[PDB]
Amino acid sequence: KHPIIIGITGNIGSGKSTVAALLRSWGYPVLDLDALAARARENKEEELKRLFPEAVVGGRLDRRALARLVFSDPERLKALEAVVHPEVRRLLMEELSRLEAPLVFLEIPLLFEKGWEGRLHGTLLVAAPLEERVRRVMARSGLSREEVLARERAQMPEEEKRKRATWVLENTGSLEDLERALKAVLAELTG
Repeated sequence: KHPIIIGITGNIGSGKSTVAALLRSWGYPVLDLDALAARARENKEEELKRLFPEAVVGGRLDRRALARLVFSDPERLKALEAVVHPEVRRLLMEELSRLEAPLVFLEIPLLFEKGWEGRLHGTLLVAAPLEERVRRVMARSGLSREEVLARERAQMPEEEKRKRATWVLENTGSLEDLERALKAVLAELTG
């Protein structure tokens, strides 16, 4: 039958990574759109190598340049997303094509900001205090914190994501966490 597709999202340092690992550990398919975005980029490389010559160094599309370029003027960013998002979904359905579970999860960072809401059957928002999130990230790149605070402001604020998500998961001790995802997952009878 048709599996209910749920989008899992959260902000910088929310730990949604942990949430998905837990759903995989509990045996649910959890596709990573980030990885697809990548494979897609590699797939439609030629198309991109022509849309952004400035990023092609020695026959190779430099992922660095591409992003410094793409994120320099909106027009371009929008032109790149016009090739990747279609391919991203072509592959997302390929993947779904090999599944038979009645419930699938999708790690879509930038879920709301990039208009995925209307593409899912529901959205699981993983939230946490900003302070705990910032610290949690500083333990990854230890990037000034102040730098982080500026990346955090790069996405749709959490309060806003919170106002429009179907379910919301907080954060403290893995035990409570293990419970909440257990409660949300229950509203969708799947085991």
